[PDB]
Amino acid sequence: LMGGFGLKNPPPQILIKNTPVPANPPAEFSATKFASFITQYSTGQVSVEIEWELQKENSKRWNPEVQYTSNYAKSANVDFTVDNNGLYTEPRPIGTRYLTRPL
Amino acid sequence: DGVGNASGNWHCDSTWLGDRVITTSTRTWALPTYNNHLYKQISSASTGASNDNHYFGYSTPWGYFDFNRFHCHFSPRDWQRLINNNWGFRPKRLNFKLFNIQVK
Repeated sequence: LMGGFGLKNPPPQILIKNTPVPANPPAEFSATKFASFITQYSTGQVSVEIEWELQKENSKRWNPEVQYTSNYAKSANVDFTVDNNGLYTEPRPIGTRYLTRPL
Repeated sequence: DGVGNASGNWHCDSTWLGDRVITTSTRTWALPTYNNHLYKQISSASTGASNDNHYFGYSTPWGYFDFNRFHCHFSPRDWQRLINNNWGFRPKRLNFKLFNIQVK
């Protein structure tokens, strides 16, 4: 109901954690397991590559259709670019229903 | 091959292939008789023109086909589907046809 593709077997969840590396244990044994760990974190890169199957229009409409254009005007800030201090902003939501076809 | 047999069909489609577009365009024409079949010579003496607009020429009883405008081949939709996602175009070859002639 939010829109999208309903999938019985969706893309599976990729779960990730840091392996716990404990600090120094005491000299004698104690079975109350571990509260002392080495405070750490990880970083890295992650790349996702989805292939999408397109469906071409077969339209026999005569007149021009409605497009998603950018307003060519004297603007202070370009749409869908970064700001004066590098904040990336998205000025409006873009749907996907622009082309037409008969019912 | 006439009389009761058409010598061509109405082709007016526009197939957009990959790195090319083939535009076809059929029109119905009408050709009168010009000059009453004469080669009348035309000039600027009878007009009374300026020095810049003087001319000397010849008018013929012949017509001519011209398809030298872009809307003779592109619809407004096919023009929009041309100008918005192409960095260029040029014509490769044309193919002319003249058919279903009716002299009245």
